[PDB]
Amino acid sequence: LGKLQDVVNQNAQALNTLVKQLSSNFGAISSVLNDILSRLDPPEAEVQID
Amino acid sequence: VGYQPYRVVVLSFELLHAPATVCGPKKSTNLVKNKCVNFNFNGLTGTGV
Repeated sequence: LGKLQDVVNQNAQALNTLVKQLSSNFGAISSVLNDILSRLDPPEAEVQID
Repeated sequence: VGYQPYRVVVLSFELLHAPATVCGPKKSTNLVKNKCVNFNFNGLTGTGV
């Protein structure tokens, strides 16, 4: 069945890519927000978190 | 007692934006399971059962 499978596969792939999007830096120096907070003080790390 | 060769060593410490690469081992705590507990197992500070 194709009409019943695409509506599930597309949703699963979109959720998987939502998971993938947090693995990117978006032009910052780290992906997880905790690393920049632990390694840099919040006054200078406002640009990266923004 | 004032002119013999003494062995003098210096043990300095490094403080930068790095995890504890080398330091005294922390005392092993107690293990809890099936409770919502935070842990740091060498790669992440995650909270969960």
